[PDB]
Amino acid sequence: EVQLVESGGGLVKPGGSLRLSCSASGFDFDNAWMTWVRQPPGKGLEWVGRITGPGEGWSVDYAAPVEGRFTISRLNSINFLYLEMNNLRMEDSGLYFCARTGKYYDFWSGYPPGEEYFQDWGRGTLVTVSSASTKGPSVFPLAPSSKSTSGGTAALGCLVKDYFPEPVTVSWNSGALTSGVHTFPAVLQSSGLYSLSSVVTVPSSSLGTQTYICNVNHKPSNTKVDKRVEPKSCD
Amino acid sequence: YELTQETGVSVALGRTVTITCRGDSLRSHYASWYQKKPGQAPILLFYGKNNRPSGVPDRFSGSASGNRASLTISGAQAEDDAEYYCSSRDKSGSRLSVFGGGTKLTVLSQPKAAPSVTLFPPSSEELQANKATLVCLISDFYPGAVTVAWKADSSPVKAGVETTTPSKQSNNKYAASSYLSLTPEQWKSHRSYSCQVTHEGSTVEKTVAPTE
Repeated sequence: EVQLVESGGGLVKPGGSLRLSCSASGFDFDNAWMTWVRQPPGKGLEWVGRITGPGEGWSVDYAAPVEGRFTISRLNSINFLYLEMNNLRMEDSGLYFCARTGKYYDFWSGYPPGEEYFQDWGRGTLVTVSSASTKGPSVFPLAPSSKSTSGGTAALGCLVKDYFPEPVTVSWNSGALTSGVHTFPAVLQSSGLYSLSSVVTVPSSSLGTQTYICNVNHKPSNTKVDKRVEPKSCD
Repeated sequence: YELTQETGVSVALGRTVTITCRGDSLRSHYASWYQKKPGQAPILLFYGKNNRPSGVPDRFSGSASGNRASLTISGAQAEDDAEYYCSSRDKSGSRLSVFGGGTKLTVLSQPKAAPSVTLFPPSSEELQANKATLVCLISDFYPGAVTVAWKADSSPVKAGVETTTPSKQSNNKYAASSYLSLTPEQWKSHRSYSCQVTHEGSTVEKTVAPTE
């Protein structure tokens, strides 16, 4: 039973430092090759570095953009793998994996030093590098109208703007209204702040009678907001 | 990248598909393949010359020729809808390793559905905050791939735009959102603003005017 558990992820300012841990079990850790891999938000897997076993003298290789700032190490007696990061930059986000690394080499068609592949992975740990400070969201109404209405149904919602850090949870009418509701994934503005939207489609008939209130919760800033969404008055 | 992959590939449910990885290093090295789903740890699918890990279904298989490596899925299932990454050396004889950009595989199991689009103008509330955000909501479309373009009057709008990656709704159809950040001055200085959503070659457009 192979288990890999990464930890140590958290928020850190640009130019700051952070150390990630990875506890391993269920295989011969002493001779195992270990690799760190990171996946930036909305991007793919990127190879960070690898540390070998005793045969090659515990040698370490790093990806170019990371070298000189990152350091990989290990303590075999407690089965721990480390990634120590100095002078962190924003690009150094966001989700880091440790992986048991196997070695492959075909003697008849292959080329040295063969290939390294990744047999087992951990759940990962999230590293967030931003200068941004904790902020509560400003909530604005997305009011329904003729332009927002088609086929006997209307669309209304809330704009949860400029908050930090993730996440925000949104419900409608204290959870009572769940049908037709969709809360979008947050987007990350250049300012370093997050924004998202929560929409619910409802019968056009209901607009006159039914009341619609979105409940925004943001635990990182300890802020709760009950916001009513009604059709705008043209006057 | 050093290893190039298709940005996205689609396949009918229960059919065969092949995604590729090309790079000069592959001429001398073998590639490994990985499946990745959101919020889940990657899985090694295939490696070496002809190596498949036990537990991985046999519909997965790898091949190679020249500077290219290929991953083939014979009989695509619904669960196979995921991200796929190839990995190998960055150069020939290198001790370093590298991943391709990755390919988003879409498994088509439902009828095409036209996107329902709603464009919200900046609320009077927000404008008082000296801010202005155009919100373009897109919903009930299939498959989950859209292109959003904004227009100020008739001219394209470059900056201020933020768009999310499409996500599943309750009814397994996809939804996406796009934001245009304007200053109240910019907002009031144009005759109209338009949100153009392109889905499966067809384009739907919603417009709002500041005179409201």
